Amino acid sequence: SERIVPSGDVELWSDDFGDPADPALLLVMGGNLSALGWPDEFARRLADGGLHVIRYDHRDTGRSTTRDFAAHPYGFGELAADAVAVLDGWGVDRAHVVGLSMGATITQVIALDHHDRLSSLTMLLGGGLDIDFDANIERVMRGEPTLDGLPGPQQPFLDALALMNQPAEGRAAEVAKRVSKWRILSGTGVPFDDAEYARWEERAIDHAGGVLAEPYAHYSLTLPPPSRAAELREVTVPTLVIQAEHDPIAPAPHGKHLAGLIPTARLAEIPGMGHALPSSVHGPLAEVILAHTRSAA
Ligand SMILES: CC[C@]1(O)Cc2cc3c(c(O)c2[C@@H](O[C@H]2C[C@H](N(C)C)[C@H](O[C@@H]4C[C@H](O)[C@@H](O[C@H]5CCC(=O)[C@@H](C)O5)[C@H](C)O4)[C@H](C)O2)C1)C(=O)c1c(O)cccc1C3=O
Repeated sequence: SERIVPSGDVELWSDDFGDPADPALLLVMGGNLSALGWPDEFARRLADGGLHVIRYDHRDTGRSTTRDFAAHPYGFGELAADAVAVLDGWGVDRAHVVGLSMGATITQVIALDHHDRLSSLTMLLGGGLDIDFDANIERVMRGEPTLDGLPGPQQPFLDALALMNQPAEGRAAEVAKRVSKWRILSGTGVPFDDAEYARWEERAIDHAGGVLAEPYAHYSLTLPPPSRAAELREVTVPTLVIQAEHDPIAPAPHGKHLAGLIPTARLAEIPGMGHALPSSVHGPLAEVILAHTRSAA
C-alpha cells in the first residue's frame, strides 16, 4: 500500500512490501533518488525473507513536497528527521534501517540523533561522516590527494557526471541516458542488464508523473561537519557495513573505515559489485541484510 506522511512542513510519499506484522525495514535511498531507486523486485526479495519493507521519496523527489531549495534550505538534519517521520507515519517504534550512498550519510545522522528509533543499521555504497566528500570530488579533479587518505571518487563516477550533462530529448532518450549512467556506475564485475534497468527507470519516471527531469535539489546540500564522526563511537545498535568490491564512488577501504567508527559494526563485501543495483546482486544483498536483521532481534 501507499501513504502520504507528514514531516514538519513537507509531505512524504511512501509505500511498503510484505506483511505489516513482520519487523520493520526502512530503505533510505541515495541523493536525488526517489523510492523507485530501490527496485520493486529488490524490495520484494527483502520482504519475502520476513520483513515489512518501507521505502519513500525524499523531499524534492518523486511525489514528495518539491520546492525551490534556495527559498527553503535544508540539510541532513532534515533528511534524517524525515526518515523518522516515515516511521511515525507507519506506526513503527524501531526499525532496521538501510542507507545507500548519500543515504548512508543520512543514516549516520539517524544513528546519532534518533538512535532510539533503531533496531539495527545497515549502510552500503557510502562512507564515514569524516569523509569530506564534496571537497574530495574537487581534489581528485585537480590531482590533489584526499585529506582523509582514503581513495576519492574514481573515473567511472566522473564519466557518469559527464553523461548527466549531455542532452536527452523525449522519454526514450531520457531512459536510455539514465541506463547508460547506471551501466557505467555498476561496472562489469557483475552481470548488468539494460532492459531491467530501463524498466526501473520507466517506473521512476511514471512515479514522478511522467516528468523527465531528474531531481536536483540535493546537489545544494551541505554535509555534516567531520566532527560528528567521533560521536559514532556511542552507537550501540548492531551495524552492518557493506562494501561493493568495485564501487567507483566510495572505493575500498571506505567501508572498512566506516565500520571502524562504530563499535558494533561488522563489515561484508559483495564481490564484483559496483555503485548500482542490478538483479545479479539482489540475492547476495538480501542474504546478508536478512542475516543481520535476524541477529538483532
Ligand atoms: C552523483 C552521484 C552521487 O554523488 C552518489 C553519492 C555518493 C556519496 C555521497 C553523495 O552525496 C552522493 C550523491 O551526491 C550528490 C550530492 C553531493 N553533495 C552535495 C553532497 C554532490 O553534489 C555537489 C558536490 C560538489 O562539490 C558541488 O560542486 C560545485 C558546483 C558549483 C557550486 O555550486 C559549488 C559550491 O559546488 C555541487 C553543487 O554539489 C554530488 C556530486 O552529488 C549522488 C556522499 O555524500 C558521501 C559522503 O558524504 C561520504 C562518503 C561517501 C559518499 C558517497 O559515496
